[PDB]
Amino acid sequence: LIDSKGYGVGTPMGSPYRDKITIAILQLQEEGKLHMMKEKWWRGNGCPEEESKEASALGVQNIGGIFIVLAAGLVLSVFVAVGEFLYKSKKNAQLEKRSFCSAMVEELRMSLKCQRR
Amino acid sequence: LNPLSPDIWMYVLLACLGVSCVLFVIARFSPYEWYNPHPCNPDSDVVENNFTLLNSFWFGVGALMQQGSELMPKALSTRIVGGIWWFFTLIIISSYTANLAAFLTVERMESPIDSADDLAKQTKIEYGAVEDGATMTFFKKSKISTYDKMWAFMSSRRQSVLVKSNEEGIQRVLTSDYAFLMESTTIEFVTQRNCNLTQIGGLIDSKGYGVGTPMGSPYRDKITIAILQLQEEGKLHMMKEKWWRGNGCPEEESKEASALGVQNIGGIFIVLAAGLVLSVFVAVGEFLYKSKKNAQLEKRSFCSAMVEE
Amino acid sequence: LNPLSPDIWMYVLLACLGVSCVLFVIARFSPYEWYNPHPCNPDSDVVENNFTLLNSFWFGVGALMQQGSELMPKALSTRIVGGIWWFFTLIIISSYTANLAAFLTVERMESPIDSADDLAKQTKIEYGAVEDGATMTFFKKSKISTYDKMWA
Amino acid sequence: IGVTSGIVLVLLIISILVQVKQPRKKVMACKT
Ligand SMILES: CCCCCCCC/C=C\CCCCCCCC(=O)O[C@@H](COC(=O)CCCCCCCCCCCCCCC)COP(=O)([O-])OCC[N+](C)(C)C
Ligand SMILES: CCCCCCCC/C=C\CCCCCCCC(=O)O[C@@H](COC(=O)CCCCCCCCCCCCCCC)COP(=O)([O-])OCC[N+](C)(C)C
Ligand SMILES: CCCCCCCC/C=C\CCCCCCCC(=O)O[C@@H](COC(=O)CCCCCCCCCCCCCCC)COP(=O)([O-])OCC[N+](C)(C)C
Ligand SMILES: CCCCCCCC/C=C\CCCCCCCC(=O)O[C@@H](COC(=O)CCCCCCCCCCCCCCC)COP(=O)([O-])OCC[N+](C)(C)C
Ligand SMILES: CCCCCCCC/C=C\CCCCCCCC(=O)O[C@@H](COC(=O)CCCCCCCCCCCCCCC)COP(=O)([O-])OCC[N+](C)(C)C
Ligand SMILES: CCCCCCCC/C=C\CCCCCCCC(=O)O[C@@H](COC(=O)CCCCCCCCCCCCCCC)COP(=O)([O-])OCC[N+](C)(C)C
Ligand SMILES: CCCCCCCC/C=C\CCCCCCCC(=O)O[C@@H](COC(=O)CCCCCCCCCCCCCCC)COP(=O)([O-])OCC[N+](C)(C)C
Ligand SMILES: *[C@@H]1O[C@H](CO)[C@@H](O[C@@H]2O[C@H](CO)[C@@H](O[C@@H]3O[C@H](CO)[C@@H](O)[C@H](O[C@@H]4O[C@H](CO)[C@@H](O)[C@H](O)[C@@H]4O)[C@@H]3O)[C@H](O)[C@H]2NC(C)=O)[C@H](O)[C@H]1NC(C)=O
Ligand SMILES: O=S1(=O)NCN(C2CC2)c2ccc(F)cc21
Ligand SMILES: O=S1(=O)NCN(C2CC2)c2ccc(F)cc21
Ligand SMILES: C=C(C)[C@H]1CN[C@H](C(=O)O)[C@H]1CC(=O)O
Ligand SMILES: C=C(C)[C@H]1CN[C@H](C(=O)O)[C@H]1CC(=O)O
Ligand SMILES: *[C@@H]1O[C@H](CO)[C@@H](O)[C@H](O)[C@H]1NC(C)=O
Repeated sequence: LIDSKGYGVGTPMGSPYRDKITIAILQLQEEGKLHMMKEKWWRGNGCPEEESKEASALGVQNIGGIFIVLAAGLVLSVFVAVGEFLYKSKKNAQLEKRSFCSAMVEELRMSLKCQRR
Repeated sequence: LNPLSPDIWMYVLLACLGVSCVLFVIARFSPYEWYNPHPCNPDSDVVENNFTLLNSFWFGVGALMQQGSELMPKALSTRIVGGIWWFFTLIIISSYTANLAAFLTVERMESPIDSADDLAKQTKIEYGAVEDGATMTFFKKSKISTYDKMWAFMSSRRQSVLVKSNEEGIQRVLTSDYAFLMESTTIEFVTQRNCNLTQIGGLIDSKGYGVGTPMGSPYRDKITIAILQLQEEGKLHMMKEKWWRGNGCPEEESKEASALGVQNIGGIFIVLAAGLVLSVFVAVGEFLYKSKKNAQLEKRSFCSAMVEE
Repeated sequence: LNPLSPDIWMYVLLACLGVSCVLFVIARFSPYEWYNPHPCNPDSDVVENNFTLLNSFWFGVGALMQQGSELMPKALSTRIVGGIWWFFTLIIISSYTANLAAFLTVERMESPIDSADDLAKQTKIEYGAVEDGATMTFFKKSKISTYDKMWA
Repeated sequence: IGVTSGIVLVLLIISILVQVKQPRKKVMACKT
């Protein structure tokens, strides 16, 4: 605040009401009605709080998009495990005189999960 | 555990469970990971795969923590999974250890009260005002809910909490556990000279001083003029800055050296010891699953345990 | 050697002696760590264990100092020991190297008062001039706020 | 420090007595 001022019910110069408004303001202030009326009008939308100088840990807003490039690297990799599956079955044709059940019996061997064979 | 938010510590921990299940599926699916063991006997259809569900999860945890593991991936397919999990855990740690500099120097405790609401509900902290003042008389003639409970406390204890002056209030804040209710232009003077004290909460009401004159004096319309003149000239602020400043108390706008201790890092010796008590429950748990499968090959699973001990 | 307190440097050094003895007991106790050597001759009851008391202590020191070692653990049991010692030494070093920034400087020993303003508000530092000089007489006949408190 | 260095000393004596009394390669599976 640059200075300190205040409002006030203005009365003419020498009115008998300024000693009755003064009483009726000091009565409303100790009853808490001058604060009750100010909270009724000056609140409105309580526009959201600032989260000043404190910690500011890292969230999805800051780092965030590495879970994109993590998930974009795994969708790339499942395109390659298929791409290795097709280059292997193409070179399985040169010993088997292409069958296309070669790609079946190969993906049978995927379901031979036994740490071996 | 602070420099990453508690949704990031869940997204990292779901990524280790995520990638290791993705790495295990691709390793069993890819035909180049199925290498042929026994190079001494290179003629048998016994091609094996080293990626278990164990070893896939301990390539995910082993590369999360910079030490690395066995089973480097051997494909164009499983090395894009492993190669992108190395770039993930590079940045997560480089974001962690570059933010942890700010969270080892720190904050302190916050007071048990923060307003007159929190101070009304507690019996643990006694509190009073000056007897025959305008602060006591405020709570005496009030009828709002919070500020009448604060007078229900004082009227029962008028020989104990209601001090006789502002100086007996400040000393009982110091020497005891006490929450003295003083007017806000005295708190601004005391809490700059003393650095032990603070102002809890905002202003309860709004009041003001004033040169008192007798009932109907001709001076109150001349003092009023001579106050409003001093206020626009800036002398009522110039006098207040001459007295209420004093020692302009800081403490902690400096934040010096502060080596780490058990107070700062401290609780990793908890999660170290909580990980070893977990592990001795598992070495027993492997002992019981082995002896249960020893009951199949042989007889008397209990004495099959006793021989190997 | 300052950014960790001298009880933490003792708790770290007891943890290396702690975990490596825990890792050596579990590795000899677990039946999956006892792998079979000689894969060229896969028929003999000569199953071995690579975790000695040497190699258990040099998985504890080798993972404490970020370089890693031989003998990655091979179990569900010895990899929870090794996996929690990797998370321990991750944080201890990340707490060390994020605090060591403050202890290679400090801010090289400045003065408590830096003007006549800071020296006016303190009673801790006494101060005076030469009696019957032109410095005393300056503060005697002054009326500016700071330089009158210094005459008070 | 006074208590836990005794606990580590317990783990150190056991780890020696396992190391001395055991042929780590020979036949001996599942022991201690
Ligand atoms: C292996 C491959 C893995 C790939 C996975 C990750 C791939 C990326 C996954 C997700 C990315 C999500 C993109 C955000 C949305 C699109 C906008 C955009 O494209 O940005 C801009 C291009 O920016 C550039 O100019 C840089 C080019 C892209 C990076 C090069 C790829 C790295 C390949 C690695 C080589 C590997 C070999 C290295 C050695 C191993 C264009 O848009 P803009 O208008 O200029 O900016 C406004 C943006 N806004 C609209 C959002 C506000
Ligand atoms: C950041 C993004 C990635 C960038 C990286 C790019 C870098 C260039 C990447 C690869 C370059 C390849 C160089 C070949 C190696 C030379 C040796 C040789 O001649 O024999 C090889 C050819 O025998 C095969 O069967 C081919 C399989 C090779 C691995 C997969 C590549 C082809 C995938 C096809 C489909 C792709 C799908 C594409 C979809 C669009 C065999 O070698 P091996 O298989 O290793 O096994 C034997 C091991 N040994 C040799 C030690 C004994
Ligand atoms: C998922 C499908 C992947 C498949 C395999 C997964 C298996 C499991 C493996 C890993 C599991 C993944 C981690 C688990 C938790 C998810 C992370 C999270 O919570 O939020 C992340 C969501 O980001 C994503 O998860 C993907 C969203 C789609 C990507 C958008 C661009 C498309 C590029 C792909 C196509 C290119 C193809 C390749 C191009 C060469 C953060 O993003 P955000 O919150 O939305 O942003 C913040 C916005 N905010 C500020 C408003 C808050
Ligand atoms: C990537 C692998 C999986 C990761 C799992 C992640 C688990 C965490 C998930 C969520 C954490 C939140 C819930 C924990 C319980 C809450 C209690 C609490 O506040 O902390 C308490 C316990 O804290 C711990 O001990 C940590 C939990 C176990 C970690 C060690 C075993 C798992 C690591 C190996 C994983 C192998 C197992 C996996 C399968 C074989 C500590 O506080 P206190 O003891 O109550 O009081 C101390 C007194 N004092 C304060 C005065 C000083
Ligand atoms: C905190 C959790 C535990 C709490 C319990 C507390 C008390 C503990 C009580 C008992 C402990 C449990 C049982 C005792 C262990 C015996 C099992 C066993 O035999 O292992 C075997 C199989 O094991 C597997 O196949 C599964 C392992 C893959 C997942 C790894 C755990 C991480 C999952 C994350 C969890 C979710 C994370 C969510 C985080 C919020 C390992 O041996 P093998 O593979 O057969 O040998 C290789 C075969 N070979 C020789 C041919 C080469
Ligand atoms: C085979 C036996 C294996 C175990 C031992 C193997 C040897 C290990 C090798 C070395 C020993 C370990 C580290 C070195 C010494 C300890 C250092 C220390 O400071 O104490 C720490 C722990 O100790 C405590 O203070 C007790 C805390 C109670 C909970 C601890 C969890 C353990 C139970 C597991 C629960 C089951 C979980 C199951 C899964 C969920 C913490 O101290 P503090 O109290 O936080 O400090 C006070 C803070 N203050 C000053 C600010 C007030
Ligand atoms: C500066 C800090 C250094 C710390 C290092 C401490 C850890 C490492 C310490 C010692 C490592 C243990 C040695 C075992 C070696 C195996 C050899 C064997 O098979 O039989 C040997 C029996 O010799 C022993 O087994 C001695 C073991 C008893 C004492 C071990 C702990 C002493 C504590 C010390 C202080 C504790 C406090 C630690 C913290 C200060 C005899 O055989 P060999 O003649 O030796 O020939 C070997 C070759 N060959 C078998 C193939 C033929
Ligand atoms: C950190 O904060 C602590 C609590 O927040 C605080 O502890 C308080 O210390 C005072 C002493 O200064 C304790 O007072 C005692 O309680 C009775 C109550 O009747 C006192 O009468 C008594 O003697 C007083 O002591 C004064 C100073 O020694 C002295 O002027 C008089 O002799 C007077 O009679 C006791 O000393 C109080 O209960 C404590 N509060 C607690 C334990 O909650 C610490 O002082 C504070 N430390 C610092 C460095 O700031
Ligand atoms: O204009 S006033 O009557 N007199 C000046 N002041 C105080 C000197 C700050 C104040 C302070 C608050 C007011 F509401 C009114 C006045
Ligand atoms: O007691 S007063 O003279 N009149 C009432 N008020 C409260 C703002 C209502 C105020 C506010 C600030 C004052 F400085 C004085 C008074
Ligand atoms: C110290 C005393 C009695 C005075 C100080 N000013 C207040 C007043 O202006 O009446 C009183 C304190 C109070 O009631 O909190
Ligand atoms: C040595 C004395 C008393 C003299 C020297 N010149 C100043 C003068 O001529 O006033 C004084 C120093 C001072 O005021 O600190
Ligand atoms: C309170 O702060 C002062 C500094 O103004 C300090 O000297 C004192 O030790 C602190 N504590 C107590 C109990 O007075």
